[PDB]
Amino acid sequence: MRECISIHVGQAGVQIGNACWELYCLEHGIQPDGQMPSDKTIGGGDDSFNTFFSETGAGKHVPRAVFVDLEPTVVDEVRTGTYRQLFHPEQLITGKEDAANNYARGHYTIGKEIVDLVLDRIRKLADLCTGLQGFLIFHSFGGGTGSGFASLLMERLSVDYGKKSKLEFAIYPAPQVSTAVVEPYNSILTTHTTLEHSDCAFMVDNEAIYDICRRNLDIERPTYTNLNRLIGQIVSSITASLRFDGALNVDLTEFQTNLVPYPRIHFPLATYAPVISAEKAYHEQLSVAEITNACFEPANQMVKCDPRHGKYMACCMLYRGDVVPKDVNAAIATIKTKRTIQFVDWCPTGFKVGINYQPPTVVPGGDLAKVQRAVCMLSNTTAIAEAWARLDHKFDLMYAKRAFVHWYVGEGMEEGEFSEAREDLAALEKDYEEVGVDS
Amino acid sequence: SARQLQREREAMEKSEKNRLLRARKSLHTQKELGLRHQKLVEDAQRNHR
Amino acid sequence: MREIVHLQAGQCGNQIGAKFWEVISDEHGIDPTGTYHGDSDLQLERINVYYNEATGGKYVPRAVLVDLEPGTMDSVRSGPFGQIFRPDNFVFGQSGAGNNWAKGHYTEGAELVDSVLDVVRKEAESCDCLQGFQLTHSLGGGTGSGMGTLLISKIREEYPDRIMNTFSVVPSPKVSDTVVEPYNATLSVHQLVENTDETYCIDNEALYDICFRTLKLTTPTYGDLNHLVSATMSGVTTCLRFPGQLNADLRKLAVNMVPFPRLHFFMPGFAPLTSRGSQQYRALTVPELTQQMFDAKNMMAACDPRHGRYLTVAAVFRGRMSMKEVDEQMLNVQNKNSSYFVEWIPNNVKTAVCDIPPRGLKMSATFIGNSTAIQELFKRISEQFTAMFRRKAFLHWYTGEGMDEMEFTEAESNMNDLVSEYQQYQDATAEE
Amino acid sequence: MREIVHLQAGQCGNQIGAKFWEVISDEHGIDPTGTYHGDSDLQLERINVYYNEATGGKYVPRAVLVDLEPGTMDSVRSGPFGQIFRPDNFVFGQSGAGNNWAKGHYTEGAELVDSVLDVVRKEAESCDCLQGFQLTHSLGGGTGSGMGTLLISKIREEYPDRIMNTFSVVPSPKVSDTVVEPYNATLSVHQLVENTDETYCIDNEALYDICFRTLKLTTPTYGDLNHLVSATMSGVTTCLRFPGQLNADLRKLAVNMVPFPRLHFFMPGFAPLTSRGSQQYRALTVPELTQQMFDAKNMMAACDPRHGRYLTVAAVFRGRMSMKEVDEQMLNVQNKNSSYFVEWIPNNVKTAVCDIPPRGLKMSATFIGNSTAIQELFKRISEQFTAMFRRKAFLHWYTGEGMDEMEFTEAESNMNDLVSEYQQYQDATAEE
Repeated sequence: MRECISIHVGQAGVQIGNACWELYCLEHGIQPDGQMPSDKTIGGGDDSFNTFFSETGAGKHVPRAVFVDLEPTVVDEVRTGTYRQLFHPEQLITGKEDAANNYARGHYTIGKEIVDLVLDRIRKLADLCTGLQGFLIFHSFGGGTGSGFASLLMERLSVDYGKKSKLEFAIYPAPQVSTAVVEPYNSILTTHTTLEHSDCAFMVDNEAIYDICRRNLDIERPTYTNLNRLIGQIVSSITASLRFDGALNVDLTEFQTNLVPYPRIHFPLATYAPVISAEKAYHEQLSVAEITNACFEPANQMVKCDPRHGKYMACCMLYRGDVVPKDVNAAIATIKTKRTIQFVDWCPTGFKVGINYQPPTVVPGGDLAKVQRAVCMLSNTTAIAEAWARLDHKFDLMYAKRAFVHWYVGEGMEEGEFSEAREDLAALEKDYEEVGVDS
Repeated sequence: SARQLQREREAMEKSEKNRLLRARKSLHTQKELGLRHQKLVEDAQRNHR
Repeated sequence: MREIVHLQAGQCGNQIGAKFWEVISDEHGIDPTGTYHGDSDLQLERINVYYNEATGGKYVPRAVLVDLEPGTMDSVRSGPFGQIFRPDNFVFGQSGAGNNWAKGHYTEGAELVDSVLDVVRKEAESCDCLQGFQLTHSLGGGTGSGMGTLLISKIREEYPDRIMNTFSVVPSPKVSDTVVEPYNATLSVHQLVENTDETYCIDNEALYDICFRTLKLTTPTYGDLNHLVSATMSGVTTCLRFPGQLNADLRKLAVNMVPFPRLHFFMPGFAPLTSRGSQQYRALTVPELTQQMFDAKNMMAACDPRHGRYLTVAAVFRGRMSMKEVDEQMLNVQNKNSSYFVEWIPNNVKTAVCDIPPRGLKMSATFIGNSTAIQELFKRISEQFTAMFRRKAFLHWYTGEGMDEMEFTEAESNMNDLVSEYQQYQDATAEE
Repeated sequence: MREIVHLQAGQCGNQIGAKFWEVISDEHGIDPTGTYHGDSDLQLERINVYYNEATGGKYVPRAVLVDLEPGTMDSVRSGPFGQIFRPDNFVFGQSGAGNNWAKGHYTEGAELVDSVLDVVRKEAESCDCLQGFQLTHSLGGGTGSGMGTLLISKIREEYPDRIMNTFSVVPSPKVSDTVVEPYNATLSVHQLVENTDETYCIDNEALYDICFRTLKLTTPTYGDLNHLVSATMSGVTTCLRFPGQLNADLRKLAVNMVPFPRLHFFMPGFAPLTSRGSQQYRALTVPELTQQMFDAKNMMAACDPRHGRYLTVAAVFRGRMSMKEVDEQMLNVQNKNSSYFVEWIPNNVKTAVCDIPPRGLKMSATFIGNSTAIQELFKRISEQFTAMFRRKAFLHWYTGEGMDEMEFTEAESNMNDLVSEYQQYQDATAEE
């Protein structure tokens, strides 16, 4: 039935998958051992856990995910954790040499060595499943493991399965802050692969996360744990109608069909709400209209872009928790008449209604409070094209005198791809502005 | 190789010439500065009188 | 698995290597006997990088000491930890180098090199896979400089796919130890720029000045310098020895840190250099570290980085603080100090934090940066070399060995080309 | 957050700064060790203005001591609180100034100035945002006067958007300490009127007269003067240190009390100056404070404010009394004493009451006003400078340093222009 396979490439992908799995186990009452030892006082678990987990003959739950990494240090770090009794060691493939923010080695001399192993793993996982809809590929553009290895694997997955949905989730190199220097070098190569060989791609960054946490959660020393928690909550909200039901169930296909207006424009803008701390959720009356209006605020966007620079074409609306349809109708009536929000002169309306009866849960030790209902937004606008413009500018000003290119030449690749990627990005941007231009 | 290096020191000279051009620009800007101060003093004093 | 083979050359190299081994043994909890007396967690898993598994848990060091004088042996064995190493690795000859590079390379570098090649080959074959080879030596003599370059050439010829990192000691006209030191330096720099992956600059006068004006030591000696360089080496290797959240490795640095192979020199540096009475009155925070890591007072060269432009910068931290502070600090530094780094390349600072703090100190962070400051040293070395080679003084000793004089000519031609390249890349303009 | 960086210059400046630091430490409850032993409420929140947050709650002072003689260090460090400051800030040379402004500024102001700029730049960068810099020095010597002007000029050139307030000691013909004091005063006045925001007048003879005729002390010494100036500084700075109902800051006072940048001099003063036996017989009320605040007996300058007209007056109170009494008092004073202030500008008195009383005294109030009384000091300084410069006595010392005599000519020309401006603004007539 509604079952999907998650793919985790790189340290970021592995930790994001860990956060997602732990969120799923805490929200479904799944114990870290893998059994149901709660024989005295029950606390839930009688639901449809088949979407992600599996039920054995002895009552065991086996995760359905792919934890691959070229560096073994992350695999060792996860292995010594408290959840080592949940997954299987065959699912965490180590490696001798890693990419570590390099596309050349991780795409030719490193990623091409372990192909059959992961292919057999994913084939076995797919055979163990009955109904397959899409995939959850978690990687990063800055990380060499999450860029070269991810590209080469998805290129084979696309040609091996055309009828299945291919999603994408990674991290965007912020124009202001960054972790490494060669991030644009891997990004300019991964964008072409994710554009000409995938169906949908979700693009997020970290500076917006830092801004929203310091503004709402009010923390002075942030950490990656809350960053992963936010992404896990976003993913759970996206795939909410699959594990459970509601008034209007919205499956992966149901929203993916409309979220893609064109084969070239498939980069939605995600926005989660409410992103608040414990104290920010007590003396605050929360309704649907206010949070829906706040979702369009650029400060609450995970991508640093002003929506007023461009306009919207396609919008995907979701909900999770005790939400009343009258509030949704009132919010839609309010936003359709707002002059601040810009939209194309041809599409008068577009959005979805996903009613989820199950309210979001909390985690002991996290920062999220007990909120009666949640909301997530996936819109499509041309105002986000500035990020590609800045990335192209940076690549051009780094490519004039060929900085840190001799390494890639020595590793083995054809230099014309830089020109190919540059011209492909230029054409894609041109298409974006052509679409953004009305009559 | 030494000819490429001498091309690059010629580029050094060209960068110095760019600095000269921007210095001319700065001279024009500081002339416009003397002008705002002169106007904002004299015309305002005429208004005061 | 992934191990690192360590090499030794030169009496100063031998003493600094012994100091580093003692420092790491103390940090990781090793008694002088040879057993294990640690009490940590990560000191057992990746402990095999510098040690070897044997019976009874008695880890053995992995280092080959190459020397031409037997007098260095008995000195380093008599120490509290000189009884823990492998006596077979201490390959010494019978005749001294006499501070001669050519004589040490020719006479003392033919019949003795075979044994060290055999033992290093045996050590490499004893392990499954390796990353690189670390050699610590000095350019002030014929032992470290006369033999290390040949050994590096041999190992790169045999195993090209290995990391060639070293910490040779740069000379100084103010504080000198050899009359023919410029000749040996000129001879060694050719091999360093031709058959070496990367090289770090080490100076004694700068460390002496630092320990005098900041540490304020009573009787500073070579032991303090060895301790400081050992701490620097430990801070460099903690990225692999003690993995954390964002771990790094030597080769990733050498790739991201070296824009051109001809320019592979660096400048190390450690942050918390405080006096004895200032240890109990200090503020453990990020901006103080950024300032002691950005100014030229704590840095360990006898030159001024402010005379040029920063090319590549790496900030390696070892502690548990944050991630946002580092990026905001580097961003505001780049915004304010715009006239100190290459404007063509933005974001010239690399972030690296080690979650595992070192033993004995909570906060630690090192500097691996390549600023435009070695041009002065290069030009003064070239000038003094030309001055001495004009009338050909102190040359008959080299002539009597068998090697000709065209080697000096080609070396000085290479030096002129390299310094011209450095000076034309110093003021890297954006356009015409 | 909003912090104030404090500066030091001159031996008298050093001693008065140390006294002020001791006074504020005792007021806010700081032990000589360095910890916190206070028991108040507002002594923890805004305490970071003059201190810095460190581990264990041990706050450190923020003051850089600048001197040319090492003989001040041992004096100021052996005291009960000389072990709490930062020895790094104590930058000293090897040669004395010899009461020479020219020699100190030229010789002892070139190779030593770099260190103090480095440390003050580090202090500024360590904090997030600042308001101004406070320097306490004296015009009687080459240490305070020779360096204070230079450092103020440097900090204004680097950071123009900062408050430049100082408390330099004006000389006096009756009580003299330097033979060439008129020369140093004339040279310093140029920089004070050219590159300084505001300056306050400090005299020792008037304070001696006050403590003799009102305090009735047995053996008054410099310690009493240091205590009084420390109390005056604390009363001035309590507007920001201890917020109350109507708070003020340095820049608002500097804007509102200075009609013209060429005239930035002030006339400070403290109200409750009573004898030892009169402390237990006193009536604490507004009119008494107003009278002791308005009369020329309690003021600390060696001149008579009654010879001119009041220009700008600020009454800063520190206690819990009222608002109505202040306004009615100033109103009736302006009504009665109509021939003592500029009639062209009514309401020249500024009201300021600090709800937080000081530690040890329940009522305190200071005077910061610019009255027309410095003209006599300026004219007598100009006359003595003219008399000394006529035959050019005590000039070969300055000439041998290198600087010419045109500097004295331009200084006296600016002096004459300033005094002419002061006297033609003293008689501020309404119309023709």
